[PDB]
Amino acid sequence: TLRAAVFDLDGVLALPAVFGVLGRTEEALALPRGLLNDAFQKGGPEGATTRLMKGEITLSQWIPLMEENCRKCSETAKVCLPKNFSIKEIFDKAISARKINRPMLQAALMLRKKGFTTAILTNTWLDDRAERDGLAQLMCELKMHFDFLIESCQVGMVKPEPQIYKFLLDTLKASPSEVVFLDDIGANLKPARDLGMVTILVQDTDTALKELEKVTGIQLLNTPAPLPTSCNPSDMSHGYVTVKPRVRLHFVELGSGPAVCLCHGFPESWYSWRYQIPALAQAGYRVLAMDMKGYGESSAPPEIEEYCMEVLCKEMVTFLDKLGLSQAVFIGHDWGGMLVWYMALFYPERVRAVASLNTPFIPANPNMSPLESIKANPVFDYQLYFQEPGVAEAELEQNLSRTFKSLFRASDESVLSMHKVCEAGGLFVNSPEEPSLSRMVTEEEIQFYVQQFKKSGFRGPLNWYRNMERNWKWACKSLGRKILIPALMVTAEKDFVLVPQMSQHMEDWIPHLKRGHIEDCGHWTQMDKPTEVNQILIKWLDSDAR
Amino acid sequence: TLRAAVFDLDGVLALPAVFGVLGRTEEALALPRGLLNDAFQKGGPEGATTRLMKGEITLSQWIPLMEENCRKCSETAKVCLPKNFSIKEIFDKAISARKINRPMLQAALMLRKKGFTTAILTNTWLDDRAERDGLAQLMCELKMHFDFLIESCQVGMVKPEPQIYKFLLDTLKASPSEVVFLDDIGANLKPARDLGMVTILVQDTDTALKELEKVTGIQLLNTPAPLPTSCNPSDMSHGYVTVKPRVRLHFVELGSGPAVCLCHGFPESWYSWRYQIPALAQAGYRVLAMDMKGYGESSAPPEIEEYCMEVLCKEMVTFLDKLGLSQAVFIGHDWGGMLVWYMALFYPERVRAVASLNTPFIPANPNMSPLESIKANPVFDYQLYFQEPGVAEAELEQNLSRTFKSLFRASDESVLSMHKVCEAGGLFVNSPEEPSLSRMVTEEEIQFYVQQFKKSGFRGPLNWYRNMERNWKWACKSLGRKILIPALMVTAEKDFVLVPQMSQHMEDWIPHLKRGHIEDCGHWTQMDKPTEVNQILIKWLDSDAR
Ligand SMILES: Cc1ccc2c(c1)SCC(=O)N2
Ligand SMILES: Cc1ccc2c(c1)SCC(=O)N2
Repeated sequence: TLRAAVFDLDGVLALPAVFGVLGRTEEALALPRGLLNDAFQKGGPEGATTRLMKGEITLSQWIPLMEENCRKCSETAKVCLPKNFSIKEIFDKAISARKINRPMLQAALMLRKKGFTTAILTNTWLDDRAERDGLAQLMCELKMHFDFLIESCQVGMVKPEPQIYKFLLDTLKASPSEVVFLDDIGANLKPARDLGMVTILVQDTDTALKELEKVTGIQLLNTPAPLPTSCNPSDMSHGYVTVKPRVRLHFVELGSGPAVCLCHGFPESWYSWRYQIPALAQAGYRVLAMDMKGYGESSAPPEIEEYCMEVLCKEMVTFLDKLGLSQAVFIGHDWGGMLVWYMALFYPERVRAVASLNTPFIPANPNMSPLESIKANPVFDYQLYFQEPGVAEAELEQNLSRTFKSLFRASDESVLSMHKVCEAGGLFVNSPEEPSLSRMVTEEEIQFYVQQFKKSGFRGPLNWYRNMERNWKWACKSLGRKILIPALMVTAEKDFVLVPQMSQHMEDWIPHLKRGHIEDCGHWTQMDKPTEVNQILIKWLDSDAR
Repeated sequence: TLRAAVFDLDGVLALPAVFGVLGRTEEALALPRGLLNDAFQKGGPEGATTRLMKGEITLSQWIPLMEENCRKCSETAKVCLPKNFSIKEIFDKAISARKINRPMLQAALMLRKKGFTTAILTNTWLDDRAERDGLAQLMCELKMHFDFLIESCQVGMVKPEPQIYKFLLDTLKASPSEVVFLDDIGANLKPARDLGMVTILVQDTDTALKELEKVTGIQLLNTPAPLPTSCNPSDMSHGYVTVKPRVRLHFVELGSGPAVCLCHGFPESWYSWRYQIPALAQAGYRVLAMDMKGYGESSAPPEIEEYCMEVLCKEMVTFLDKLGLSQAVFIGHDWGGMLVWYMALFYPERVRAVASLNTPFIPANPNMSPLESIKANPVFDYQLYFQEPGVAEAELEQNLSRTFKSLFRASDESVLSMHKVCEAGGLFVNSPEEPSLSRMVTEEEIQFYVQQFKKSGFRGPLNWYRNMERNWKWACKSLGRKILIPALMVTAEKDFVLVPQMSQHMEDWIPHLKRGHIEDCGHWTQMDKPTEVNQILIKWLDSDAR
């Protein structure tokens, strides 16, 4: 019975194969068929290419050796190589054109999700070319999805030498009959078969995956669309910045490029952005996913006034100062979305661009008390229930697992009616003791939130709602301003509190506002519709924040 | 007696003043004298500029109001504004041309170093222009050097209104006679004087500083060249990455731009790069200053083999993987310098560029044992003393303050002769019990190293020297390679162990090697000659790593 799957890189996990560009070049330049492929393999196990593949020499040292082999091959074939013939140019173009074979990667992801140990076994080189970063990026993206990456140039062994196969088996800690081995080179497949491994000769991906699903008994072809890559908290880089004597802010950091600061809502975590963090980093951004003040590993002082927007915004500016960032793009959801609009209004020089999920920008009404304003909308009743210190803390902290399971539900699963909460005497008074698990979350993800909230509970988080008057007075100072930096508003069709229509007048304050809209999406945008959030945010970042 | 100094931004800490470009524009366009300056101040306290300076409106909203004022002023003066007249272009150019007034900043730094509370008090605006990042960067650099930054647009008060002066005094927690106030606008200086503050009208910097040093009694002009900005550990962003189950790596992070990974030597810390971190970040780089394995907040497993180059390099690759970085420029010193050459040889695709301070690249000799090789050079005797587990730990851990004070000394201060250490029976056997403090370090900096080493001591650090055979076998695999990625070798004239001549054959292995050389510099390069290290590294990064 199979428990391990091994994939080659060239022509398997990455296409078009770098091999076959030698063939493609021969055709375009009308060179004798196989001339370049022959110069490539010249000298066989003692040749320059084997030395390269074993890590004896680097790719830049190999280039002139390949050029000498091409000359010797053309001389024997009694032909001439063109005037501007360059091995470097040919290989630069082939490497740059080779991209991840997405359905092969998805199949490897599914097998690993089912308990398989997965590995990449590849004949590759030490890349010291000026354009090596492209291949470094491809390898980084691919490797994270596998248990092991075995590279010929690092192990000093090459396929089809029998030793690399014994080395593979030793690293997998598996007997050969327990292994599926996928390769596009028949000669490299032979020693694995000889050892008793299941082998698949990959020509076209679909046929290879049909063979792969038949032998494993796992559906790999025609599957439902997978969710984006999530985060394993223990595999993240965790950052900590003291913004003032008693306040430290924690964040998770991934990627390179323009800084993108993600600001969660209530009662959430940096982890609410788990589906966005890998996607935004892969899109070419340096992601900083915060634990907002009062949450997770960030400090949670008890005083109400520590959570007014003016103080929270000043602390986020200090956070940027201490990290040495002149700007960040700020993306927020729920309370985080309110904070990001205030960052845009009060600190535009520090905000590269601003985006909000669900939370609209509604200017303060200077002729009405914020308390009156909340009372005017029945769906805001939960905010009145949150006012009295201790009442909501008691209900939310009583049973953490029940709190998160009752809250984190898709539009067609909810049991919480945020209107008439005060009258009912609680958020969960008509909710079960043991809620069913929403299709949006796993038991493990719920337990992560439970563990995070065991540190500080709900006082700090609820305090975000307890500064209405203070926030109103501060917001009134901005009533003559417009938001003129790049801005995105993302509405969720089925958020029954932060309804899309509440955003209808935003263009009066943000004339250049761009929009996104997610159908069949509830309040928990990031986890409800992660694929669609990622598509909207990446498209907007690439056009407006780059 | 004075205890606080307050500086204006425009025309004081930053030059040329944005004011006076209105005058400069009038002259270049042959407009009536003062036309632009009049449109700028139109309506006085009720005018558009005061509204801008109080934060009522943003700079982008103010631009067309200034354009309307210019039209009204030209109409009254019976003149016409040119065809391509643009307030936006004029202000973009003026803001971009304004740079920090370095001697004014140095004077503020010296006063603060002497116990003064320093502040910037400025009439400024909320900048939402597409090019706002330039001013955001300038403000970030300046603000870090002061106790307070008071901006008119954030406080809703403007100079010369008497309220902003009372607000200044309240924030300084000082009586007016205790305050020096420097401004380039005489009208803005008047309320401070009226309150009893010492005031200086800044026209040219030299005269202003003569006035400033006369009134404070502190030398500010003609001073010795200051050291670069250092790091306060508690003000840094601290990052933590688990690279394998029992190993976490700690780093300090500052700046945006290409990742630059700094790798310290023995027995050091991320803090040994304290003078480089702010300078490299200000130069446009994202600095990652490591605590190498075995040090500070990084894990220190006891096993010797956890510290061989192959494992240390694999862990640094995993560190990059977990942070989502396809590459970093690697800069190392002493053992860190040896590691960075090995990163360049084994993982060129992950190394953007490589630089070493003091440590030369010497290929492994496959015909001589590494033990024999160390024995051949008398200055390497300390490495033999470090071999026996427990001997050097006992001597180095006996008195931490004595260890760091004996080690960290300039070339003209040393008491340690690294030849005949085994014979003498120790590194400090002819060193005092209470060494004098080197001119390179403060007591506080020594105590930081003492506190860091209290966690794990010297086992992990000494283990870096205990893998000679393992490192030799691994290095022999790279004997057919050349380092062909961008590389810099920095020699220190007076390092008597890592002598400059030991680097003489490096071009045979690194043909495109660039060099730097520091005269009158001992082993502790970064702290011995920080200004010169910063100049060499920034020049090289900007030409070879950008
Ligand atoms: C805290 C919170 C705020 C708004 C919400 C929810 C929860 S779920 C129900 C919903 O649609 N909106
Ligand atoms: C650990 C260490 C290595 C080399 C050194 C020193 C210290 S100080 C004396 C010197 O010049 N070289």
